[PDB]
Parts: sequence; C-alpha cells; structure tokens
Amino acid sequence: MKLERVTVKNFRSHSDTVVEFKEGINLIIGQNGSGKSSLLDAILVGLYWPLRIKDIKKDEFTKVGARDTYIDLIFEKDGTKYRITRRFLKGYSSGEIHAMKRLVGNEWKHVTEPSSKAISAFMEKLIPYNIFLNAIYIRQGQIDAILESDEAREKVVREVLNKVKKYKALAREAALSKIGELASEIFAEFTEGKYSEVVVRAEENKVRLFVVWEGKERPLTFLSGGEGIALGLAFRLAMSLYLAGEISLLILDEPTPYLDEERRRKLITIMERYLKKIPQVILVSHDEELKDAADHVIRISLENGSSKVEVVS
Repeated sequence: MKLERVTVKNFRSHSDTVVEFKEGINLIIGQNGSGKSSLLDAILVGLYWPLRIKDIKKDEFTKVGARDTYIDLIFEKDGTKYRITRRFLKGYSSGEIHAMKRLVGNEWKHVTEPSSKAISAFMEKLIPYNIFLNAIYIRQGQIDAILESDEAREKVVREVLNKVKKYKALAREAALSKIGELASEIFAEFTEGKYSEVVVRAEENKVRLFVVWEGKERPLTFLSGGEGIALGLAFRLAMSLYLAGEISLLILDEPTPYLDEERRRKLITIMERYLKKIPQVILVSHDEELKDAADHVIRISLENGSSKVEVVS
C-alpha cells in the first residue's frame, strides 16, 4: 500500500489541495489549523466512505452546500495502481458520484461498478477498514496513551484490537502475549539491544507493561523520555504487526504533540535508522526539527483562507 496523490476540493480549509506522496518518509509539516489534519481525514474518508471516520458527519460531505466536494486518491497495492474518486455535487447539480479504477497502460478502467456499495465491498477485499484504521493509521494520542498508565494502555489496546467466554479470554491472553514478543523484538531493535524483552500482563481492565533490565521487571518509570517514546512506538507498531502481519504503510498523525530535545532526538534516530525500512511512511507534525530525518517534506499552511501546499523536498 503506497499513496501517490490526494486531491481534495471544498472540504474544510481545502479549496483545491493536491499532495503528492513518494517513497520513504513523507513529512507533512504545518501549524495547527493549517489543514494538515483534515488532509488525513480526507484520505481516510476517500478510502472508506461511507464508513465512520472519527466523528466526521456524512452531512459535512453531502450537505455543507455550494461548490462540489471532491476527493481523488491514487495509490498502489500489489503491483496495481488504483484510483478512487468521490464527488459530492452541489451548487445547482446534486447527488453523489463514486468510482474506483485501476490503471491499464494509460487508461483508467473501472475495477467495479461505480457505486459506493461496490467500491466498499472491493476495498474490504483489498485492504479492510479495520486494518487501515488500526494498523496503518496511528491516531494522535495513542503513543502517549500507551505510556500514560496501565488503564489507558488497556483502553488503547481495546480500541486498536477491536465455552465462548473461555474462547474470548484465551484470545485476549494470546493477543497480549504475541504483542509482547513483537514489541520485544522492535524495542530491542530501537534501543540497540539495551533492553531485549518487553513484558505485557493483562490484569483486570489493565495492561501491565514492564521493561526488562537485568532480568528484572522494571516499571516504565525507570525509563528516560527517549526510551519512553521508543517503547510506546514499539508497542504501538507491535500492535499494527499483530493486526496486519506486516507494515508496508505507516501513517503517524502527530506522534509527538509535545516533544523535548531528548524525545525529538530519539524519534529522529528512530526515523533515520529504523522507520526508513518501511516502504512508505507519512508523518504529520508541527515540528520543523523533524525535517532532517525525512526523505520528502511538504509544508501545509493557511494562505488567503485556504490550505496551501509547498513542496520543500
């Protein structure tokens, strides 16, 4: 799964926004209110309409009147280039137009009936909603929530991962354990071998998380800020791996809304050494200092009342 281009017109501060994504780490920088957040929303909606994206109302697309709303998304998956186009007609004309095409030579050919129903059905076979929304897309607050406490950790796990009672209990225990193994490997990678085990223990509306240092279970209080963001990211990505079985695309939506020299220096190290192994990463941040660790930099800002895109690299 690799995004190529998103076009968004007449959605929030986007009058006519085109963003082109490439290989490697794509940093989308912008101030609060720039439109960088709504851009991601428009991607998710373009992919999975009419399924729920966050708290966004259908009416915001079908109703908020005058001027057509338009979302066009080109992406590649398994050697095929696809294009999803959604048009919400307004200002005289009315209704909805949906199409999904694949590129055949130079021609875009419909891959299913141009209806939202058929396109939804196809997208569930290509890349299911729950996988994209929980494995590929990492929502703001999740990484911090993992590091907050045992209860909040429990909440993030419950969110991301969603005779019979026995089955359910077993499934949950197994899930937590597998995530622990995966996170051990990743976090081990991230701290150059300092730690090589991450312990995860479910315990009554709680996910206990412990670091392994000197073969003793240490609480996350033992960690500096850096190795903190490392552990939270490693745990979050372990959950993505658990769900999807691989990470080919990763969308990090404001992973560090607050960041210090240390946290930032660590995220930078992690981008440079580790996240560059992922075919594409899209990182949305307010932090200019991340630019150095990125392959491609796109600044989004509000100018003359609409989002404007500046390609920095």
